[PDB]
This record gives sequence, C-alpha cells and structure tokens, in this order.
Amino acid sequence: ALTQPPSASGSPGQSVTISCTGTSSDLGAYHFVTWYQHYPGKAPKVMIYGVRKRPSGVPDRFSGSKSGNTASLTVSGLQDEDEADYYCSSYAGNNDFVFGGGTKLTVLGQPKAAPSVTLFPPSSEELQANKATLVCLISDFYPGAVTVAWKADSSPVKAGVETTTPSKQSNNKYAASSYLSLTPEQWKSHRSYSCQVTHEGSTVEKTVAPTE
Amino acid sequence: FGEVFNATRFASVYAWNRKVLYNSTFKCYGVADSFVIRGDEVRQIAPGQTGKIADYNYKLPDDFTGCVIAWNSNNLDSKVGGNYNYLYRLFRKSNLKPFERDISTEIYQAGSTPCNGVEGFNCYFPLQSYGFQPTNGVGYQPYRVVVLS
Amino acid sequence: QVQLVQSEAEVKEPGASVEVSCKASGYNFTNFAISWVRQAPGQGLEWMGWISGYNGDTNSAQKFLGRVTMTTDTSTTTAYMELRSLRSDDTAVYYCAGSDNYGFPYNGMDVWGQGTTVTVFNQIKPPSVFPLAPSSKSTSGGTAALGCLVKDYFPEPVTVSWNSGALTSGVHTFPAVLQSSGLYSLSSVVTVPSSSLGTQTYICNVNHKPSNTKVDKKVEPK
Ligand SMILES: *[C@@H]1O[C@H](CO)[C@@H](O)[C@H](O)[C@H]1NC(C)=O
Ligand SMILES: *[C@@H]1O[C@H](CO)[C@@H](O)[C@H](O)[C@H]1NC(C)=O
Repeated sequence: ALTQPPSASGSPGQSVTISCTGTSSDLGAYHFVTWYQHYPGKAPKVMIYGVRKRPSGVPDRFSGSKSGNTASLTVSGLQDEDEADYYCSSYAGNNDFVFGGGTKLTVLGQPKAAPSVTLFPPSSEELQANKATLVCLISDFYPGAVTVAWKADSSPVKAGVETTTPSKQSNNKYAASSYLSLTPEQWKSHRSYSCQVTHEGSTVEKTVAPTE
Repeated sequence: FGEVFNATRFASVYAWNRKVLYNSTFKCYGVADSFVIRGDEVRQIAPGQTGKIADYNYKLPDDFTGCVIAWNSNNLDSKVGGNYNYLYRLFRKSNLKPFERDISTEIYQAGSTPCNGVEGFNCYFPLQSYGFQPTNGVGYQPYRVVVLS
Repeated sequence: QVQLVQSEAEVKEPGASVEVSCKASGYNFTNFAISWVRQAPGQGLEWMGWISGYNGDTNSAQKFLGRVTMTTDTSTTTAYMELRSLRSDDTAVYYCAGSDNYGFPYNGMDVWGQGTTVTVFNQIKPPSVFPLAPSSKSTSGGTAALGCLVKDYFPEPVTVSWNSGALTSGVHTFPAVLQSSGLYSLSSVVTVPSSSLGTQTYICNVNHKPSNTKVDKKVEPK
C-alpha cells in the first residue's frame, strides 16, 4: 500500500495538492503512477496516468508529478464537481499494483473544525463477559475525513480495530467512532492505551490506563 | 583509461558509450563500454544473463573475452529529489544481439490501438528513468560500469 | 469509460463461493487485459488480480493467493472472477476493469464495469449492551458524558433512547460500525450535569426488532 492523507481540502478556486508516498520499488522505480477519482457507487475514473499525463476530457486544472518516492496530484481552481475520493496507484514491479488508502477531497463549504475526542475504557461488566472494548468517539470535525490510530505503550495496534466512516451531524459537521477489541488479559498486560485522531495535519490523543 | 574511468558524466545504459587498475566488481571472463545502472542490475552485465538490462540495453555474448568493472557512484549520480537523467529501455519487441545499441524512442504499441508517435494509456515511451536518490538502498544506488572488450 | 456489464448483486453466506461475470458488451477480450478491484464498506480500493484475455497470463494479489480464480471465455467475450470460501469481510462491491493491451496494463485500467455487490450475510444476533460510566472525577460544576455501548448485533437497525425518551437534549447516538466479523456495534452518549450524577437516574433503552430484543441499561457512576 501507498500512503495518502485522509483529507485534503480548499475553498472554491484554491489549489489543493494530495501527496502519495511509496517506496523505491514502485513510485521511485517507475513512471506508472495513476490517480483514480472515485465516488462510492460509481466506477473509478482515471484523472492522471503516467505521472503527469491527462486523458482527453479531463480538465487541465488537474496536474500530477513525482519526486523520489513521493507522487502528488494538484487540482487548480477547485470546483464543487471535484469533491471526491482520490486514490493513487502504481505498478509494483511484478505484474501487480499498489494502491494508496485514498484521500477525501472536500470543497470547503465552511471553515475547518477540529475534532472533539472522548475515550471510554472497558466496563467491568464486559470484562466479566471475557471481553474488552475501548470506545473512541470523534465529533464536530470538518471536513469529514480523519485517520484513527491506536497505540498500546507506544506500540501500534492494528488487530481488533474497527472505525466508522464519518457521518454528517445536524450542524453540518461530522462524527465518527473507533473501537478497539481486546481480551481482558490483553487489556491488563499493558500500562496505557491511546486513541489518536489525525485531522488536516492536527492530532488529538486520548489515553486510558488499566491501573488509573 | 583516464578519459573513461575518471570521466565526469557517464552515459545511460540504453545509450552506452564505446571507446593494473586492480590496485565493486572486477570479474574477468576468459582472461571499453561505459554506462550507469543500479547495483542490482550489475549481475546482468555478464555472458548468458537475462533481464531488462541484459536483453533491452546492453547484451554480452556467451563467447565474451574481457573484463566487467563497476563501482558505486551514488555519491556522483544521485540527486536528493531523484536523478532522472539516467534511463534504461523498459520495452522492446525483441532482445538485442550481442554488443548492439538501441537509442530509438518510438512509442511502444502494447494494444490494438496504434500510437502514431504519441504516448498514450497503452502506448508507452520505451525508456524508463532511474531517478537515482542518495538514500536509496545500495542495491538501488547507481553503479558506473566499464566493460573491457 | 464504464462499458463493461457485470452480473447482478449476490447474497452469500460464510464459507460459500461466488462467481462474478463481466461481459465485454461489444468488444472482444482477445485484445484486453482484465483486472478485478473490490471495495469493502468504508475502505479503499483494493486490487485483486489480473488476467490477460490474449494469452491467459494471470496474477493475483498476495491477500487472495489461492482463493481467487480469474478466467475469460473470449468465445462469448466474458470475464469471470471466482472467490472461494467467503468470509464476512469479503462483503464488498467488486469491479471488473479492462484495457486494450496484450500484456500487463502498466498504466492501470481504462474501461470499467458498473460493479457487483456481494454481501456475505450473518446470522441474526442480539446485541450486548454495556454501560460507559461517567468519569470517576466528575464534580458538581462540570459536565459528564455517559453512554451505552451496543456491541455485536445483526442486522440493522437498532434504536436507542434515554429514560424512555424523557431525555433528548445532549444525546448523541453514533452510527454503527460494520466490523470485519460482519456484526455491527454502535455507541450512544448523553452529556449531563455532573451535579445530577448522585440524584438522577440515567437509563438507555435499546431496541433490536430483528432479534426481538429490548435492553434497559442503567448507567451508574464509577
Ligand atoms: C583518476 O585520477 C586519480 C587521481 O586524479 C588517479 O590516481 C587515477 O589513476 C585516475 N584513474 C585512471 C583510470 O587514470
Ligand atoms: C473474438 O476473437 C476471437 C479471435 O479472433 C474469435 O475466435 C472469437 O470468435 C471472437 N468473438 C467475438 C464475440 O467476436
């Protein structure tokens, strides 16, 4: 997989650049970087192929380039029709592809809003049922795209994580939730856990500890 | 030999140049050609080898009587953003016979749609730039190669 | 360039197999490379593999190595993708995509299908309702968040009220997460004055009609 920011945004007319980080065996090795525009429901659409070339019919306000192991896609004069998910992809060297995680591109209809984060440890009831769940609630952020990461004593946790897609609140801001599922022994064998929410380059971290 | 080994700039492998040093690789066979490739592709500069470099760029015959020299030039041939001035041939309709050079840039037609000299979604520019970076793994770093025939 | 036509939506159960068709719609796949790409709910695009309609060269992603089979009948010009022993996290939209290419589509895929939704459904499961107790450090002047975790039910929907609907202000019910197990979980939190923690009772009311279940969970201070 390639690495992409979760959210890129701008007001109508501005220029937005989405970066995409790969390795020297894909992005660094080839000029086969393709950017796909996607709206869930419809099929992906090629916007840039090669690294910088535009298929016919794609507006010239889309441009692409790369440097070392980092490719990038820039949209000039942002229009509402450009709001979508964008996936970088590359030839990976052995008749295969590698995709990025996707970036939601938002045409800012209101000012940015940083998220509020609330973290709940497992209830004693659930531990009595031989289960454990940390609950991370994220609300009031804009635009509606975040990255959630879980850590246990600085060690990244990627097993047992479930995260919603953001959903719009009544106030046009967005909410989301993440859940970390542990066994009670797992929950007790660490000294602290944390939920980390990244939104437009800014991070909020909440921490719970079994002995506090 | 100084005009070769001690040259400022080296050629790309697709456009390779023709023209006691024992005191990275000094493998001799049975006992001058200049270009730059990445370190992992140096093994293809030997008789009977296959790969993108051996088959599309520089080919040595199995009857080779000579010496293949190489040294790490990452310090010289890498830029932090990538040195895209060094390239190799990614596509070709056939392999080169021994000691043949190909400097063409005709668009490679990979599908049924003709190219008519234009790069397209299935119409490839046949040369691929290396983009050498100084922090690349040493197998991906550039190596200057001199083949004595 | 959406032009390929794919088979209708599929509803399968864990452990079954599925086969998606992709008809060329007027082309001849003899000069087409075919790729398959899936998207699971709330996730990104995922390349599954590719087959050459010209000479049959196939490659699969390491994730699906041994589980997927791609074939083409250029007689009817139809591509096929079989995925064996479905798990609940195989629930996704599956796209076939093509390009005019006798070898690998190095630039990716030009022509696309409309997608085929494949749902691996679960057995109906009642939820487990757990309290998320307010902070043990809540003092009179402050506000306190307390909630209900509704874990591992199937299918949607679930309704949550507080004090039988008497309490509406400050309530936030988060939309459920579709976990990789195929089950849903959601949370509902209300923000209250901490001064009321010792005098006021807070009860969430969870209704899950598909499993004919109702839970009333009192959330007490830590
Ligand atoms: C390159 O230059 C150094 C010193 O300038 C010299 O010792 C060396 O022999 C030269 N190499 C060749 C091949 O002449
Ligand atoms: C597709 O092309 C092949 C090869 O010429 C041919 O045998 C086959 O009948 C064609 N099918 C259709 C539907 O055109």
